[PDB]
Order: sequence, then C-alpha cells, then structure tokens
Amino acid sequence: LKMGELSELLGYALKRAQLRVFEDFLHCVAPVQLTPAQFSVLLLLDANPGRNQTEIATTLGILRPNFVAMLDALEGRGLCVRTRSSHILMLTDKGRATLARAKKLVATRHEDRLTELLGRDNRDALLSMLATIAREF
Amino acid sequence: LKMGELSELLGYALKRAQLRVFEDFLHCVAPVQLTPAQFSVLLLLDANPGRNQTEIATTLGILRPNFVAMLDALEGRGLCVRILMLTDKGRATLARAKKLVATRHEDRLTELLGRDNRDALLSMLATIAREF
Repeated sequence: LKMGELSELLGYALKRAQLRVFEDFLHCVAPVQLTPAQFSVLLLLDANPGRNQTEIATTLGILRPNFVAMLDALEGRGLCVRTRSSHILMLTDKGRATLARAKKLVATRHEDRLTELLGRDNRDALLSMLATIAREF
Repeated sequence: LKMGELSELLGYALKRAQLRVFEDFLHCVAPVQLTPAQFSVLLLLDANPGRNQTEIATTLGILRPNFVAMLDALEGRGLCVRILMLTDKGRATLARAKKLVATRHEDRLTELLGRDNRDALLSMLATIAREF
C-alpha cells in the first residue's frame, strides 16, 4: 500500500503508538479484566479518599455520562461502593486486590518491556514531550 | 489530585497526548467534518487506486464490521463509491482537509515542541507501534 502523507503526521504515529500500548496493556492485565481507564479510575479512587466523582472524571479527561456508566459497572463487579449512610466512592477489599494485582502486572510484563525497548533516557524523553502536548496543545 | 503511578506510566501519557491531538485535529478539520480515521481512510483510498477494502482496514488497524460502518457514512456523504473509489467531492474534501491538517495543526505541534524534538517523537512513537 501507498501510505502517502500519513507517514509525515505525528498525529498518526502517536495514535498507532497509543493503540499498540493499549492492546499490550489489555493482554497483560487480562488476569483481572481491567481496561486502562478502569485501571486509572480504581488507582485514583484509592489514592484520593474524600473527593467526589467530579474530580476523578475531569482529571482523567472522561466525560460525565461516560464516567457514570463506568462506575455503575465497577460497582456492578463489586470493586467499589459509595460511602454509607453518596457521591464519594470508596474501593472495597476486592477493589484494592484487583488494583494491587494490576499494578503488579502493569509494572512487570508491560511497562518494563516497553522501557527496555527504548531505554530510560528516551522513555523519559517521551514522557516529557507527551506531557508537554496534553498540557500545552 | 494524587495521581501516583499515573505520573510516569507511558500508556497514560500517550492516551492524554493522543486525546488532545484528536480534539485539535477535529476542530481544524471541522469545516470538512472528518475524524482522523476517516481522513486517513480517504487519504489511503485516494493514494491507492485499485487496492481492495481489506488491504485498507488492516493497515489502519480497524476490524471488518467497524470499517463497513465508516464506508457507509462516507459513501452516504457522496465521498466514495463501491473495491472503493473516491468521488470528485471525496477528492476535494481530502484536498481541503490536507491543507487544514498541514497548515493549522501539525506545524503548530512542531512549533510547540521544536523541529528536532518533534521529529524524535515521531520516530520513537513509530518504534513502539511497530515493535512493541
């Protein structure tokens, strides 16, 4: 195939890089069936006790309908609950076990292998120029 | 908020940069109403006269049903017909889009980051999609 002027677009490579990383993420954290978003959601609810849904969603760039959909299924699966009695969620013991198991899988097979592929200096380079993009573009 | 490990995971950073790139693209290409996938699909379908549907979708990492849905829209818009053949209007929407992507969006990326830093990014990004 003639890929033409797609090979000249940073937009394109970023999007294919993003997709590949996701597919690997998923394959690694398939013992616990978390998507990268469910992962980031459980991680932020654990690390931030006493903060409403408003703040998790907007921080991960997730839209309010979509976020409410997400939680409902996290709740459905038994990984979070609302405080009792609410708009503050808390994980459950299973939630923390799913999160801990997932940081394990994420760090071991996935992130390290990714890191070796490029080395520290370039991984660190990439984290930088990606962060500059989301913040400043 | 306490982001924790997110701060330095590559998947998270790549999805945030990706999300913002798509948003900006969508804005500048708004006067032709293409997502980056559709733009990519017309570009491919223009630059590859004769090449069959199944060669395009696999190259762009799109499942077969999803692809059919995209084409139905484009064709419904008058941008192509059925192997796939970009129309006149398809050809003019791509030509507008091409300028808009190239003169309102990608150069401001390179401008943001630097002429050496942006090239380096493309190549490292390309290295993950290919090898990882």
